[PDB]
Amino acid sequence: IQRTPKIQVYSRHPAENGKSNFLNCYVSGFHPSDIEVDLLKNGERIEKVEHSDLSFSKDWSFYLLYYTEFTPTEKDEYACRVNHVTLSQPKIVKWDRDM
Amino acid sequence: GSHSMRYFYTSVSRPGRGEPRFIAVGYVDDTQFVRFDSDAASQRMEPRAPWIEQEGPEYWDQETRNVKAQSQTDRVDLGTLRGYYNQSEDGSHTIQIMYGCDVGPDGRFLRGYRQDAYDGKDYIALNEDLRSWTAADMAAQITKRKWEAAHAAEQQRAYLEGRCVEWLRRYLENGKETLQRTDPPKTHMTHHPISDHEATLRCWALGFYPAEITLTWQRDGEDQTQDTELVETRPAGDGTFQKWAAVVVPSGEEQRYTCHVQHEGLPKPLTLRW
Amino acid sequence: KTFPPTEPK
Repeated sequence: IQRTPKIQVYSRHPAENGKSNFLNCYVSGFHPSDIEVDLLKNGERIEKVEHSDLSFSKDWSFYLLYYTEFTPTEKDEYACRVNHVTLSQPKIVKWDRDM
Repeated sequence: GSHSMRYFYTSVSRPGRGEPRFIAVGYVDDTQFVRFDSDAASQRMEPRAPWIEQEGPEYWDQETRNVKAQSQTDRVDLGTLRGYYNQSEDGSHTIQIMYGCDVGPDGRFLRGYRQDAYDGKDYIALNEDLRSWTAADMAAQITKRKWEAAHAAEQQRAYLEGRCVEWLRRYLENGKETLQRTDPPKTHMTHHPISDHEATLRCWALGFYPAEITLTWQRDGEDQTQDTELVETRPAGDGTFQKWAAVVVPSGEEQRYTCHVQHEGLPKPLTLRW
Repeated sequence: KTFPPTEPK
């Protein structure tokens, strides 16, 4: 009936501090389609975030890619936040540069 | 060398308005190239890839007309299915439809697909032969009988083997720098000591297309699956994909563990070690 | 290009 989102947060290119890149949050495996996805910088929502259009896998679960330009630094922490009817609280996944 | 065109429709009823949310997305291969969203102001099919802007206004009129009519069909269907299932008017429900065609390296039709769902479960699907339907339940059996009366399979098959292949070929010729081509994985190993005695090896594949890939570990020549982790293949955002596979090993014994990378863009599977 | 509207369910 309902399926909880799977989340991966990661960069388009291997991160180098001071070099511009793209931060991705790939959300998949969820149903129904209504969902909130945000990229966080030091706990704050990033305002200019784009995303792909709603599609789904052969098991009917939905997937979306959210993404934004960013420049990694040492100080800044990045994460993806997802809210969905299946979640008792928003799920926040921290970005790790080797994952 | 192989290519596909797919369309995905999602209609979600709204217990508040009436007009369900309808979203249609077109793909050539793994590239979204057109979309329609009933929530949007344009009320038009819109381009989502640079190479589709080369299509004329005749095109956008025909496509907008079609998907709007499909959204109207889905709206009636949501009511019909609510009735089949004896469901109340108060809940939200979802219809999903996907269809499309695959072509082989020679550009000829290889296979077609069409499948429809209700509330995230199979409802009715076209069989592999493109000539009959599989109904998941007794409600979809009613739909199947209706579609047998109106030659719906024959119409779907004619599109899949004809216009679908014809326009897929046209779009592939429209795409140039923008159309993602086969791109072999760029690989590297990372190594993270965990304890005085274990370490993580992580085998990376980046920048590859198509998304299909196989990463495997071998220990001293034989496949290793214990103590491994594999993330689902994920889009980089630029048309290429990424994947990694990791294994935990005794520190200092990394030489026994080889990453094997299989991908259509490689003349021979790659192997790498720390 | 899209398939015309599916047959009503």
